[PDB]
Amino acid sequence: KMAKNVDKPLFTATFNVQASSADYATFIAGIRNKLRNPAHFSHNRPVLPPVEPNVPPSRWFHVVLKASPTSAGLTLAIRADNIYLEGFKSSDGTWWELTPGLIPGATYVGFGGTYRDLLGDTDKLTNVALGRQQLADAVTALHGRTKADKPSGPKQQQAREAVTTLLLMVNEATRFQTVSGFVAGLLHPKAVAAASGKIGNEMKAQVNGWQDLSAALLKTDVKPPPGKSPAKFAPIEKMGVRTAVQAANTLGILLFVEVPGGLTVAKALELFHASGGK
Ligand SMILES: Nc1ncnc2[nH]cnc12
Repeated sequence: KMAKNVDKPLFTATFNVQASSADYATFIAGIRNKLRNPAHFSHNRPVLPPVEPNVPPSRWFHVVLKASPTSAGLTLAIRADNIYLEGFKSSDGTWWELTPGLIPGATYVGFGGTYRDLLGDTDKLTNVALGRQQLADAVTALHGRTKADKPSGPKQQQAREAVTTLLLMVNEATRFQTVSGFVAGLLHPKAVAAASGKIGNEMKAQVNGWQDLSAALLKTDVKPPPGKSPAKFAPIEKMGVRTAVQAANTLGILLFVEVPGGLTVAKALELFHASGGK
C-alpha cells in the first residue's frame, strides 16, 4: 500500500546552503539526534528505531534546503526509520517521488532512487563532486522542476545528478561521521576559493555497507553466552574500519539490525515507545 504521514513529518531540519561548516555540522547532528531511539545507543552512537513491521512506511521527516535565509527551500521527504529519500517538493508545489505509487498525490520523477538507478552502478559514487556549489546547483535544479515542463533527457540527467548530490551530502552524511566530516571540510567562508572533492574507496564501502557496519558494532554489545568469550569487533577491511572504536567514530547513526542475542524489532520498538519515541 501507499506510505502514510509523508505530509506529517516528525520533525523538519533546515540548512541554508551558504551557511558555515559549523552550521552544517550542527544541522547533520540535529538530524541524528531527532532520529535516534533514546533507549538504544551503541558505543555512544545513536541507533534508529526498528522499521515498524506489518504496516506501510508511516514515519517521515523533512529536510529543507535553502539557497538563502529568506529563500523558500527545497523540501525533502525522507523515511525516519532508514533515512531513505523518497520524495522532494519543487517551488510550484509539486511533490515528486522516486518510487511509483508510493506517496499519495505525488508525481513520479521518471527514475528510481537507488544508486544503480541514479548512477548506473554503486561504484560511481567516487565520481560525484561534493561541495557548496554542487549543493546549491542541486537544490536549484530540483526546486526549479515544474510539472508542466515537457519530458527531457538532459533535464532527467541533471535531476539524477542532483538527487545523487543530496543523498551524499544529506542522507549519507547523516549516516556516517566520515562522510559528514568530509563534506564539512569542503565548506569554507566566501573569502576562500570555491572548493569540491570526491570520496575515497573507504567511504564508498561504508556507504554501500551501512547495514553490515551497523550489525558489526551491534554484535559487540551482545552479552556473551556462558562458557564463551565476549564478542570482539570483526573488521570490515574495505571500509578501513578495524576496531569498535573506529566503527563508533565512523557511524553517524546506526540502522537497526536484528543480531543474534540482541534486541528484536518488537522489543526495540517497545523501548523506543517507552522512552517517548514516535
Ligand atoms: N534514495 C536513497 N535514500 C537514501 N540512501 C540511499 N542510497 C541509495 N539510494 C538512496
